[PDB]
Amino acid sequence: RHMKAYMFPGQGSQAKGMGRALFDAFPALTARADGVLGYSIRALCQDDPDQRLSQTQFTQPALYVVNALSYLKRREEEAPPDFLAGHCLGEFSALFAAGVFDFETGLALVKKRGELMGDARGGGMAAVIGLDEERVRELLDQNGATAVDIANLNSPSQVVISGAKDEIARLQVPFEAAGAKKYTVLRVSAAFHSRFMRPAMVEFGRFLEGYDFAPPKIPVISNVTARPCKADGIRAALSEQIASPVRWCESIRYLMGRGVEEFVECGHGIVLTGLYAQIRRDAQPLV
Ligand SMILES: *CC(=O)NCCNC(=O)CCNC(=O)[C@H](O)C(C)(C)COP(*)(=O)O
Repeated sequence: RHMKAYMFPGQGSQAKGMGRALFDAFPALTARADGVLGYSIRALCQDDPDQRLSQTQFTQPALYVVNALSYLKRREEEAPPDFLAGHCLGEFSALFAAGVFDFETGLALVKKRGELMGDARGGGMAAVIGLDEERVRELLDQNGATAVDIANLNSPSQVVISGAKDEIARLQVPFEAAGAKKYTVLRVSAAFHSRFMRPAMVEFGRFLEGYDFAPPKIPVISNVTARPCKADGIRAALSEQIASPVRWCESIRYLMGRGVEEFVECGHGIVLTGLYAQIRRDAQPLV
């Protein structure tokens, strides 16, 4: 028994085949998911018909389901974590785990979230390796890209930028020329976690008015503030998260400052495990 945090992945971590043993182990919750969604979560995750997993309207419920079942499996065999943190979409899984809403309610929110984000066009995003936050901001401004945002601050050397599709394409060469060790235009049609998501944020906040949320029973480290979610204004903060940078790196350093000894990724893949290792390594001098 150690102080621990669970970390839940978001968009970009999904894969064809995710969740297989989990669906078999949780037939009853799989059925309830299928009832909220109106289609088979298992078929979506295991057969990826029409590569729907890459389409945000479907990606989001897919991640929610596999994350939530990964959580409940884990909870069969161990005590609950001391802290919770969800990366991007995964913030919904942390809130579920914290009892802010129940399984199916959260699934309903994510379904709506995915439909709203699915209507966004004209946007793009790129992952950049090798440049810190400050250097990224200065290169954006120096290239005239004032309407491009830093969407994810993932680790000391990994950020994700987010803005108009043509602008993200055209920034590649200049970032490469200025030292970006890698620059990859992502297969998204929206500028997620940028100010351009304001329309989605406002509509989402309106949609959330019809829901009631409980204060978290276990602290959830917000993507927006890098600090525990407050016991209220949770609806406001979840809507804001859509259009705000994801302060992941700082969230993780916070949890380490708070005494966390063990960091466990719940959900498909090793995206957050790898980021955690980068963050921890950067704080630890080599021998
Ligand atoms: C969290 C968020 O805003 N999600 C939607 C945007 N992100 C993606 O679509 C995934 C972009 N890819 C990455 O940031 C990196 O490739 C990973 C997944 C962090 C893995 O590291 P790598 O390939 O070095």
